[PDB]
Amino acid sequence: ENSIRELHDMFMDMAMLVESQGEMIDRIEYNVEHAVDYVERAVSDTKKAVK
Amino acid sequence: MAEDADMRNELEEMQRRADQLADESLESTRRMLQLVEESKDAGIRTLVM
Repeated sequence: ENSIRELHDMFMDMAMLVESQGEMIDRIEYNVEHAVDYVERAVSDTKKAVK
Repeated sequence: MAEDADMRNELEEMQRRADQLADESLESTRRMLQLVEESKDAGIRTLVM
């Protein structure tokens, strides 16, 4: 049981760590399409600035 | 005869009980029922996330 407790420590570490990383994935979710919401929207007027 | 004998006899206790604590081994195997489920329960749903 102690050996499984050792891996259990490493695993509660693992799962709560990747959990915590999921918030950086939330900031991706911001910076994945709000980045597009600036960029693609800007090139909608620079490509049409030739007009 | 005209004989009545009504008698009694005594016991020899079995071994394997040096100290009662031995049943704590069951408290261990409780714990490795306790410390096993959350591993997979967070493992597969950690794969989900």
